[PDB]
Amino acid sequence: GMGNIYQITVEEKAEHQRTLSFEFSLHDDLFKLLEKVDGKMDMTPEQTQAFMVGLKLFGEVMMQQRKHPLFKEFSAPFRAFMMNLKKQ
Amino acid sequence: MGNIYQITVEEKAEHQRTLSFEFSLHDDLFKLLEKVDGKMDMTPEQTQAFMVGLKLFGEVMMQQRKHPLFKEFSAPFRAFMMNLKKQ
Repeated sequence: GMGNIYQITVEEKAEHQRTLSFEFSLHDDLFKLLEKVDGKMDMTPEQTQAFMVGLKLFGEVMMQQRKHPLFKEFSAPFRAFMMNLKKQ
Repeated sequence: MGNIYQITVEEKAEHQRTLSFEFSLHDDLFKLLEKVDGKMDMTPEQTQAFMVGLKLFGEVMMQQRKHPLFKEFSAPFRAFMMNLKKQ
């Protein structure tokens, strides 16, 4: 769908307390998707949230880099995985 | 006992909703980003989104290894992880 722009920040809790921050666009409304799958995945809310954030982040990059040989061969099993998740 | 991180996602437009949570990885996420930096044919934002997304998703999969949603995806996902290390 429509591109939605997010800022993603990751900070180390311990040791050096290093941080990274980057802007990223997803073609789904992530917060609406999180409400929708909430309690549908047969996992805890923490797991559901991390899994969905992680999947949309790496899945979007593969959509942008479709022709990359890192991803051409994985596009089939990944799509099958996505289709099974959407049946939930 | 692994590295703890806090991830925040903030909508830039709309109601500017935010979410924040913690996760733990065995590997050093920042050292990992440094290694794959500009050595994937991707932009910096893609590399970061890719590595962060992949490690987050992989962590939940390792916690939920026998889960029906993940069981069949494990062989393909392991081959993918292995092939990434060769890149």
